[PDB]
Amino acid sequence: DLLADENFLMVTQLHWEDDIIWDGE
Amino acid sequence: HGDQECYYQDDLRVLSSLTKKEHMKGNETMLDFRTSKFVLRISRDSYQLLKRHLQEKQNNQIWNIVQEHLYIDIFDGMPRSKQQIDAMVGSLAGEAKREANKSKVFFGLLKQDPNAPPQNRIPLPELKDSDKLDKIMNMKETTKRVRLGPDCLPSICFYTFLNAYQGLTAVDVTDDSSLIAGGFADSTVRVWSVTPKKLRSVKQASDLSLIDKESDDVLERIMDEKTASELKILYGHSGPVYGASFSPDRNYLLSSSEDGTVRLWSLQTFTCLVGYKGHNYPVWDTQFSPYGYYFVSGGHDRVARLWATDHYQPLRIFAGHLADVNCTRFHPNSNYVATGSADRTVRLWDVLNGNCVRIFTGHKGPIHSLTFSPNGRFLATGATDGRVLLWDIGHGLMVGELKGHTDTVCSLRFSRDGEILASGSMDNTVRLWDAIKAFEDLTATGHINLPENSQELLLGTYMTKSTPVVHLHFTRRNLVLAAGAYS
Amino acid sequence: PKDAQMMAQILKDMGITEYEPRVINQMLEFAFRYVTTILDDAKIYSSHAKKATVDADDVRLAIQCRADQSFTSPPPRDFLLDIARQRNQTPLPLIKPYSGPRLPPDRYCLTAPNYRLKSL
Amino acid sequence: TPLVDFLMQLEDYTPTIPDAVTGYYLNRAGFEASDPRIIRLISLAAQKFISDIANDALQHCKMKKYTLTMEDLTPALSEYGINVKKPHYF
Amino acid sequence: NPADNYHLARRRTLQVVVSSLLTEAGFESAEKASVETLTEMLQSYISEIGRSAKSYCEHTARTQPTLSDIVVTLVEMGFNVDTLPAYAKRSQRMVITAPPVTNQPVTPKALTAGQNRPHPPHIPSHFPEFPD
Amino acid sequence: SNTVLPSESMKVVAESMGIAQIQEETCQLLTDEVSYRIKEIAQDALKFMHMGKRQKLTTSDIDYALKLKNVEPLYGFHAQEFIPFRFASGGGRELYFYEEKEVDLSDIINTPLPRVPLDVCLKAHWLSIEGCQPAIPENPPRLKPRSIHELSVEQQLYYKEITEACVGSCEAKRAEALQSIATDPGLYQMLPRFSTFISEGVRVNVVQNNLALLIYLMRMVKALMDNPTLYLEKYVHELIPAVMTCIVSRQLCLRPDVDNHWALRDFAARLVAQICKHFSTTTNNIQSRITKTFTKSWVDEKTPWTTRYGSIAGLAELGHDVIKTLILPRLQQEGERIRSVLDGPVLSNIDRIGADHVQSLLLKHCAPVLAKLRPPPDNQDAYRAEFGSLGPLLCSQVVKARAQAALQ
Repeated sequence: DLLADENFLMVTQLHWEDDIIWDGE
Repeated sequence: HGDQECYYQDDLRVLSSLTKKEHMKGNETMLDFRTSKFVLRISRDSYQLLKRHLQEKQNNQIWNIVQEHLYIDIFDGMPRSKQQIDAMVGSLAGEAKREANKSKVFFGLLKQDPNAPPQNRIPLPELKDSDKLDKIMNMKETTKRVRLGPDCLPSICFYTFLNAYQGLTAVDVTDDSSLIAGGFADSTVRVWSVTPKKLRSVKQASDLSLIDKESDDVLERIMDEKTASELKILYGHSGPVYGASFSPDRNYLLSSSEDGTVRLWSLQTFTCLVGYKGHNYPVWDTQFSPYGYYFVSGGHDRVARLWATDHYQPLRIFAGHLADVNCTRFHPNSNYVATGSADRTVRLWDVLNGNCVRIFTGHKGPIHSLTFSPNGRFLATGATDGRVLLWDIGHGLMVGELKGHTDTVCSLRFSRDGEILASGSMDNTVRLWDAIKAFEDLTATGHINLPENSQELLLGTYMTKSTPVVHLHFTRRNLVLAAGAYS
Repeated sequence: PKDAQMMAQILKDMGITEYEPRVINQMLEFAFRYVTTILDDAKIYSSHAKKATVDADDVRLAIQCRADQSFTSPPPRDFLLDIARQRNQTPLPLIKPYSGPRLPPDRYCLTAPNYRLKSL
Repeated sequence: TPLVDFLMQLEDYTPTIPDAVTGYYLNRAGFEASDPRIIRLISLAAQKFISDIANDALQHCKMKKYTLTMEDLTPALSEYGINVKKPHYF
Repeated sequence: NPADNYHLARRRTLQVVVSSLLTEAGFESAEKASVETLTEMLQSYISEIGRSAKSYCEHTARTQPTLSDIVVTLVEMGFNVDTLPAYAKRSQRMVITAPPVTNQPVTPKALTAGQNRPHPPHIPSHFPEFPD
Repeated sequence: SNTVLPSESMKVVAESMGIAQIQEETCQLLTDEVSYRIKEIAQDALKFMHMGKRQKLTTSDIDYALKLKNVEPLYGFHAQEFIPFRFASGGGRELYFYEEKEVDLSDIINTPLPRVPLDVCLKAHWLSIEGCQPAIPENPPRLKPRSIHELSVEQQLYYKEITEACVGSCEAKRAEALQSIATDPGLYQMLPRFSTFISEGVRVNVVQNNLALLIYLMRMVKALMDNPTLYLEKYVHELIPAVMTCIVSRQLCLRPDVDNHWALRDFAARLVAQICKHFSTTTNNIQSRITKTFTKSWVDEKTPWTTRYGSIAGLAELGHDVIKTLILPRLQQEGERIRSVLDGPVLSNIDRIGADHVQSLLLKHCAPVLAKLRPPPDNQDAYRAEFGSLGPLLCSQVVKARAQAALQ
């Protein structure tokens, strides 16, 4: 459940919208 | 039946079906087991305890069954260990007598060797000057051939059959990598050229005779260029071609099949020449002699016949096995024929007199792979138990045991020098064994107390992609060739 | 089915985990063919002794007859060892220096002019 | 000789069974396609065999329509000496 | 799956022709077990003129069978070859499509690009090249 | 064990033949004998399986085991005269337990002729090169010292060649490189450097909207995904953001010409988006994030129309049910947006091109929703209840789809 290794997959722990700089300063 | 050894499990389930006298009559194998005598090699230190429990009249009936159905062959020595008794048992009529393995065997090569037979012992074929020209270019290959050994491990070139929905049943390669035969379940033999030189069939008798003769370049001229393929299919068997054997002069393909015939295909006309009908039953193997005149074929009728390509009838019938003669291999001097079989015995047969001169027992399954050392002193056998047992021929002491493989070991070959034995099985692995450190040590007791040298003798394992290694071949430049249908 | 589920247990008791797609279907087809030729022969011999209720003697006679007509088995060991020693006594013949392609006589080979029809 | 005069008229006449399928089952038994007209004759012989049974059981289907069944193949092959078997195990 | 499609390849093609022949002056909607019975007698019949006409020609020291080897093969089976002219006179016959080839592109195999390494002198040039 | 056949099956066979009133000892007599024959043949068919090295078993070992015991291998008929069918087999009977027992004669002509497979051919490779097994596809799998990189000098040269080929200077180079990316078994332990090269590239490649650089990187992502050996879901934190900005960013290049080019990159992005999520979807996480973000992007007001078109495409390619639930209550909004662009004389913007592409895509997706779970009727002016965007032309597209269905 919580120790399940999938939870710690970086994709399932990271929001992609924030990752992109998207021409923002 | 529960308190038996684990390597008898396929033997007891044939007995669980035999609940009737008529049922036993059909098998013939249990009919010959009931009339023969189990040999049962025991020591004199243990036989004294056995005979002090059987000569008394308190038991008096199990002693009557022992002295009626069992031979007892006594040796004076140490009682064997359990993992040494396990190495040399497993056959019906098992552990044969030492009086069978004491005949004089000419296990040496022809041309001094005292173990070599004379040239006029077996009437072999003649030699020419073109034949001395062959050995000149053969030793050019021997120069490039490297003393493989345990350091310079050979390169393996796997000629895999790709599509093969026709069930590849047999493979064979010529001494020089040039022609590769393929016996298939759709009753065909298919010859492939592997060198860049197409297979040239000939125009015909009304056509090959006019290309002329005595030119000295006629051998190239007689081959027709109108017929030139990288593949020739041979039709004529009415059943799956179980055996395939080239002749050493690269003509004369041999094939045997389920229909009970052995067929001699020409490789100059690419037609069938002779159909040898001696078995009424599936001929499981055939092989030409290494000198190319005689050939031996073993079938389901529990004999192996010796033919000569000149007679419609055989010359020698090797009729001592109790089950199917699975394998038939010639000695490198072609005076002796080794026939492995399904009753878990390997037997050497002298071509003179047709006598069995050696009986090698110790396999737990039917023997599917046989191979001789190039010295002629040793013999490697493989069976369905995954064991490769290395036998001496002048002694017959089961010198070594290689137990790396898991499934049926279906192909064995030694190197051209003798440095490495290559083993291919249904585990899709090509294992290489050190065939010099296996025979380094090599009686009055019939055994040598063989060690567990399998881990030390392994050099590589070489897992194959879903492909059972049907054939193993060594090029004259010590290069391993292997050919299995990809499943 | 009833008799087809017992056939998958005869194979599993013999350790056959995976065989042919329809092997259960054709071992049942053989088992049906074998019992309708024992019982067919059982009433033939029942009528030989003028009886309707088939007992066991006629059925046993049917069983032996079925083996005799078919199952003749590989030749026995006392027959193979007699034809071996009759054949292995004859010495090996010598060969000729330049005999040519060594073949049997031409009525034992497959080398004939091998004709056909005509495309007219 | 009518049958020699018949086979010489088969350079065309593609039969019901294709020669790629009749020739496949002939190659399976060692018969190789030397002449394609011989393959067509083998195909015609196989066709004749099957068509004969179909017309022999037509009268049996009229007795007991025009729906082929196993109880029509059973008396049709019984004059041929062939005892057909019901499935009975599926 | 071409592995199991080796025998199915022309067995279902045989079934197509069987349907056409069982409708030729024949019935409709056949029993399923009666079709796999009759196409098993058809395969066993082609395989029996294969084994017996090869046996009759090879008894006469030949390798490929003529017409005189099949008109003795069909006599020993009980058929008569003189009914074939009449069967062809019957315009009541059809034609079935040949099975399509599993691989249309023949030999598109171009391996890969990246040649590296040569051959040691115990390996001739006709063996495959050492990989990348 | 001596497991015999059941006797209650042998009495059924006997009474269905004309032999009634058989005793139990008469009926048991048959079972032990019949079971031995099946046991005698299956032990004898085992010889042909071990000697043919078949293993998988081709319907035929019992045909040779029967012929070996001098019994016809024929199944389904027995010839007492033996001459038309000798010991040659007929291949058994293709019968089932769950069969229909009565099919149509026309049905077996409809049965397609299966393809005859390829003939047996000889190809060669290498199990061992001087002791080592190659990884070819024919094979199964206090001053101190300085450290070494975890890549070989060749592996690093391979990475440099593959990345310089995948930036698409030559099609042949790019294609061969893409094939290598999709087939290399040893492409793990180089995969961080490939993921970082992709991710970093798209982010500094959208600073100037370089379409090829992006179309080549998306093809590199697609070639990374279909490789079966490598483990990808430890690296999709660098992959999804790349495909996101290839669909929802401000792309102000050629209004109509580049729309075609960037719409091919849009197609690539929407396809690779679902495949990435398929390789890691457990509960909520990736799928939930995608759905919420797509909905928020759609409900954005005065949104860039390039971003609008890309998000519309991404929402559309999500499968059967997603457009069945997410593309229903917004039909009026889509029509209003198209009307707003139609009003006015300004055509030098990408807003008009964006509007036409969005409307066409939305109308096609509506067509399977109309086809999948509705019946056609009133195709003239009922679509005017949905702002009258596609109307009769939409009806004609639906009719063409119906004609294609009839052809199928």
